[PDB]
Amino acid sequence: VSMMCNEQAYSLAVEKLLNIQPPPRAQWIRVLFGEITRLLNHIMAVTTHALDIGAMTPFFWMFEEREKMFEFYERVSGARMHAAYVRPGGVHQDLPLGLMDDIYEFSKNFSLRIDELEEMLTNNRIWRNRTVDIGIVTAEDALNYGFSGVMLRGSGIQWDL
Amino acid sequence: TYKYVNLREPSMDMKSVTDRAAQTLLWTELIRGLGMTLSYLFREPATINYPFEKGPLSPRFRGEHALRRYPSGEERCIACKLCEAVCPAQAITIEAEPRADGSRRTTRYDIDMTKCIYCGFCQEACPVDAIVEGPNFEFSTETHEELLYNKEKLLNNGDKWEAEIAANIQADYLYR
Amino acid sequence: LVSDGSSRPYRCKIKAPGFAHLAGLDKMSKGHMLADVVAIIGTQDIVFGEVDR
Amino acid sequence: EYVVAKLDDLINWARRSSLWPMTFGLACCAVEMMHMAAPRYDMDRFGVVFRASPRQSDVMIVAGTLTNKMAPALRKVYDQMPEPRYVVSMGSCANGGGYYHYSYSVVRGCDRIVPVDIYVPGCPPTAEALLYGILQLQKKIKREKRLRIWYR
Amino acid sequence: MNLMLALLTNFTLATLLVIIAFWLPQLNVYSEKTSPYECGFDPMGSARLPFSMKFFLVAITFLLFDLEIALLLPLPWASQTANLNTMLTMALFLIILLAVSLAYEWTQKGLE
Amino acid sequence: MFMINILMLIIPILLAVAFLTLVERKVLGYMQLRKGPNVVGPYGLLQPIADAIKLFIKEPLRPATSSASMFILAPIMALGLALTMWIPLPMPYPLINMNLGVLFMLAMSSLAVYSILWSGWASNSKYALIGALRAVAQTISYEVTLAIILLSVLLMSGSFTLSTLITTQEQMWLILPAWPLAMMWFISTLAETNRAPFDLTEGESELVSGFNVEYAAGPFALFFMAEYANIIMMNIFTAILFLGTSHNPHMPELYTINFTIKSLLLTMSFLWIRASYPRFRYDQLMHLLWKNFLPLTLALCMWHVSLPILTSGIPPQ
Amino acid sequence: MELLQVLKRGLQQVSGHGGLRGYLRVLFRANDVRVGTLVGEDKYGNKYY
Ligand SMILES: CCCCCCCCCCCCCCCCCC(=O)OC[C@H](COP(=O)(O)OCCN)OC(=O)CCCCCCCCCCCCCCCCC
Ligand SMILES: CCCCCCCCCCCCCCCCCC(=O)OC[C@H](COP(=O)(O)OCCN)OC(=O)CCCCCCCCCCCCCCCCC
Ligand code: SF4
Ligand code: SF4
Ligand code: SF4
Repeated sequence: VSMMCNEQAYSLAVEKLLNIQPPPRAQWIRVLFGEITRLLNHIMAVTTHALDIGAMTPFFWMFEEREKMFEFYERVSGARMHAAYVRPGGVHQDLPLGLMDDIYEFSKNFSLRIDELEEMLTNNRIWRNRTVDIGIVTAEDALNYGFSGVMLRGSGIQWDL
Repeated sequence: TYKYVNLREPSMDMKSVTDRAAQTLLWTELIRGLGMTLSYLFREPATINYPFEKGPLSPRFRGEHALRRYPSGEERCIACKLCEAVCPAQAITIEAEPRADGSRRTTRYDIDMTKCIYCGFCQEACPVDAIVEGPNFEFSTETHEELLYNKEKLLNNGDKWEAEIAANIQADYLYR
Repeated sequence: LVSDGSSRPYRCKIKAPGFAHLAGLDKMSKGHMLADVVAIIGTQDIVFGEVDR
Repeated sequence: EYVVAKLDDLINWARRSSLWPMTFGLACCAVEMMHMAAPRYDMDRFGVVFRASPRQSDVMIVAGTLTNKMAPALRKVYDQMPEPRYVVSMGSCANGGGYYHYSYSVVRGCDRIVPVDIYVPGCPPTAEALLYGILQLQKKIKREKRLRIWYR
Repeated sequence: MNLMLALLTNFTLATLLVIIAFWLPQLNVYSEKTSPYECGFDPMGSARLPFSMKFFLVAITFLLFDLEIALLLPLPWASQTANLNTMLTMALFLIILLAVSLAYEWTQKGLE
Repeated sequence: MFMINILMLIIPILLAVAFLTLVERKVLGYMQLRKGPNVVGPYGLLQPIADAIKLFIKEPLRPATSSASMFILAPIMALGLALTMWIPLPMPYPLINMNLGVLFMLAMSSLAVYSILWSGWASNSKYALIGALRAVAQTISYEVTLAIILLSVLLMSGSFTLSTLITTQEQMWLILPAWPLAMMWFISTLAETNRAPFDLTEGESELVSGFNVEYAAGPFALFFMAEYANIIMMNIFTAILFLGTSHNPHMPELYTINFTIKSLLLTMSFLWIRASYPRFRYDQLMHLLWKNFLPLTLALCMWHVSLPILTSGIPPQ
Repeated sequence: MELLQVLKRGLQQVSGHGGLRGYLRVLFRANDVRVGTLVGEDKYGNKYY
C-alpha cells in the first residue's frame, strides 16, 4: 500500500553511492507524496483492523473517500497503484497543469472525514472495551526485540528518524 | 517534539461523577454517538452505473499495446532493439531480417500479455516513437493460448484507433 | 545494497518490519484469550510480501 | 422441444443472477478488488454479493501469486466447491506469473492446478476491467442443459 | 379438534421441503468424490473432545437459578387473594433467597 | 374452512422473510452511500425469486464423516418451531385462543437451542464441535434475563392471556411505566436470537460461524430461512406487549394497518444496529449478564411486586 | 409539505418523457431512469447524453 514510500528508500540508497544530491524541486515533490502515502497506510490500519473486530461502515465510509486519492496517482505518473515514478535521480517527469487546485480542494476538507472516526471509535464504549490494556509489551524487551516505530513511541520511548 | 494523548486523570469530584454515571447507566453515549452519525443516510449515493457510465481517467494512462505508423503507412518500427532490452520482465521477442527493399524491419514481434508487468519502459525507450501503451483496458479473453500477441495483432489493434492515441501523445509530449 | 562496481548489483538485503513486529507476538499473546489474538495482530499493520525481508 | 428448451431460460438465468465469490486475496491485486466492494464501482447489488464461506460459493476469483506452499491448499479448497463451479483468475500473476516467472518458488501459471475460465490481464486490473471481466462471464452463460437430455 | 391439525400441517410441510432438497434433486452417483475430504474445512483431528471446567459450571448454575422462577411464576395469580401481608412478605423472600446465591458464588466465578 | 386459514398464514409470511433479505441490504446500503440491487429488479424487487431457485439446483452434498439421522433431523425441528410460534398471536384475532399463551412463547422459545446442540454435534469437528458448544451457552443464560422481566409486566397486566394485554393498554402505551425493563427486553432478544453485536452463533471472525459452516445450499436454504422467521416474530411480540395498538370491534380493518407499520419499525433496528457496533469477545458477552444485567432485574422485580399493593391498584382477574 | 413541493418537478420528469411506453422501456435495463439535460450527436442512434 506504500507506493512512493518505497522507492524513496531505494533512490536514496543509490544517490549515496553515486555522490549526487537531487535538485531542489525534486525534494518538495517527494515530500508531497511521501507524506500523502501516510494518509493511505493509516486509512487501512484503522479500517481493516476494525473490520476484523466487526464494525462494518468505517471501512466503506473511508474507501468511498479514498478513491479521490488514487485519482491523484493517475494524473501524475500514469497509472493506478504501482507507479514507477521516483528514479535514482529524482522524479521522472513533471506533474501537469493542475493538482494545486485539486489537492487544495481535497486537503482542505479531510479534517471532517477524520472527525467521523473520532465519534465512531474513540469515545465508543464497546470498542474501548475491545481494546484497553491488551497486549501490553512495554519493557526493554520491547526494544531488545529490535522494534521500529509505533509499538515503540506509542509505548514510551520518544524517537523517530 | 512531543504530544501526550490519553494522559489525563478523571476529575473525581461530586459533580462530574453524575456526568459519567449518566453515561454508563442511561446511555448518553451510543445513541447520541451512533444513532445519529449513521443516519446520515440522506446523502446522494455515488455509484458509477457501469455498462453505460464510465469513470474518469487521465491522458497518460497505461493499458493495451499498439504499434503506430506514419502518414501514409511505413510501420513506424525500425527494429532497433531497445524496447526488448529494458522490459524488466523479458516479454518482448524480436527477430529482424533485412527486408528486400533495403530498409530493415521486423519479422516476428511478440508481447506476452501475462509477463507484461505494465511499466512504461517500452513506451519511453523508443527513439522513433512507435510502441505506445494505448488507453483501452478492454480485455478478458478466455484462453491462455490467446493472450500471446503477434506482430499482426498489434497493428490491427493499433489501427482500430489512432484518433484515440494521437490525441493523447500530442497533449503529453511537452513534458517528456 | 552491496554494489560491486558494474551495471548489475551484488546482494540487496531488505530490512522491513514483520520480523520485529511479529517475532514479538509470542511474548505478547500469553495470558489472554484466543479472541484477543485477532485484536493484537491488527495494530502491527502486517502487510505480507514485506515479511519477504 | 419448445417446452424443454424454454426451461433453461430460467435455470441458466437463475445461475447467473447471484454469484457468490470466494476470493484468494494474496498479493497486490487484493486491494484493487476491495475498491470494487467500495461503493464507487460497487460490486455488490449489481447482482453479485461479496465474499462468503467455501461451502456455499459458486465462482471463485484467484488473485495474487501462487507459490509452492499454497499449491495444495488451493486444490483442496477447489474440491469442496459444488458442481456448477467456475474459476476466474484476475491479476497478471495468475496467468503465467507476472514477473517471478523465472524464480524458483512460483507455480508458473495457476492453470497448471485448476481449469480457469476467464483470464483478466494487468498488474492490478483497475476494478473497471474486472466488471468487464465478470460481465464476460455472464455472457458465457448461454449454454443449455436442455437439448442434451433431449438430443441423446 | 384443531390443535392437533394446527401443527401436523406445519410439520408435514416442514418434512416435505427437506426431502425435496436432501432427497430427489440430489443423488450424487456421478464422480461425487466423497474421498477423505468433507472434513469440516480442515484435516484429521486425532484428539477427542477435551474437558473444559469453565464451560461446565455455566450449565449447573443456570439450572439452580431456573428452578425458583417457577416458584416465582404464580405471583400474578397470587394477587386476587385473602391475607396479603403473608403474600407480600413471602414473595420477597424467594428473590432474596435467589440473591444471596449470587453473592456467595459472586466471590468466585472464573473466566466464564 | 379452518384448513384454508392455516395455509393463508404460512404462505404470505415466507414472502415477508424473502422480501426482508432484499431490504436487509438496501437499508444497509444507503448507510454506506450506495444504491440497492440495481440491475435485475428493475428496482431490486425481483431478486429473491431468482436467488431462491439457484440454491435448490446446486448440489446438496452430505459430509462423508457425518452422522445420518441427526444431521437431517435438525432442519425438521428448525422450521417446525419457527412457524408453530406464529399461531397464538392476536392481530386482532389470533388463530388460537389459548387461556395461557404468554408462557407458551417460552415453551416454544426454549427448544430452539436443542437443534444447535444437534447440528454442531451431528456433522463434524472443531469448527463446529466446540464452536457450537459455546453458542448453546450464551442462549441458555439469556432466559433468566428474559423470563423474569417478562413476568415483571404481568404483575401489572393481570393474567396470562393476550387479550388482556391489549385491554390494559388502551390509554397508556405501556413503555412509559416500565422503561428500564424495556431496555433489557431489547438486548436479550438482540442476543438470544443470535444477531449482530453479540455474535458467535452466525459467526464473524469467531467460529467462522461454525453452525452453518457445513450445510450446502440444499439444507442451508431453510436454516437461513427459518432463522429470519424468529427475528420478525420477537418484533411482532414486542409490539403486542409494550407498544400496544388500539382495538375497535366495529372496525378490525384499521387494527392491522396501524399494527404492521409498527413491527416493521422495530425490525429496522436489527438492521440499523449491525451497521454501527462491533462485537463483544465472548467473555464480555457473558460478563455483562450476571454481573451487570441480572441484579437490576431482581431489583425491579421486587419493585413491581410491592407497587401494585402500595397503590391499592391490583389488576383485576 | 414537501410531498407536493418537489414532486411537481418530478411529475413532468417521470410522466411526460416518452409517455407510457418511453418510461418503462429504459426502466427494464437498470434504474438509470433520469432523462439527461443535453444530447450528443454521434453516431448511430445512440445519443450519448
Ligand atoms: C419429525 C416428524 C414427527 C414428529 C411430528 C410431531 C411433532 C409435534 C411437536 C409439537 C409440539 C407442540 C406441543 C405443545 C403442547 C402445548 C399445547 C397447549 O398447551 O395448548 C394450549 C391449550 C391449553 O388449554 P387451554 O389454554 O386452557 O384451552 C382453552 C380452554 N378454554 O391446550 C389445548 O388447546 C388443547 C390441549 C390438547 C390438545 C392435544 C394435545 C396437544 C399435544 C399433541 C401432540 C403431542 C406432543 C407430541 C410430542 C412433542 C414432541 C416435541
Ligand atoms: C428511586 C426511584 C426509582 C429509581 C428508578 C431509576 C431507574 C434507573 C434505570 C436504570 C436501569 C436501566 C439501565 C440498564 C443498565 C444498562 C446496562 C449496563 O449496565 O451496561 C453496563 C455495560 C458495562 O460496561 P461499563 O460498566 O461501562 O465498563 C466499561 C467502561 N470502559 O456498559 C454499557 O453501557 C453496555 C451498553 C449496552 C451493551 C450493548 C450495546 C449494543 C447496542 C445496544 C443498543 C440498544 C439501544 C436501545 C435498545 C432499544 C430501546 C427501545
Ligand atoms: S518501437 Fe523502437 S525499440 Fe521497439 S522495435 Fe521499433 S524501433 Fe525498436
Ligand atoms: S509495459 Fe514494461 S514489461 Fe510490459 S512490455 Fe512494456 S516494457 Fe515490457
Ligand atoms: S504482479 Fe500484479 S498480481 Fe502480482 S503482486 Fe504485483 S500487482 Fe499484484
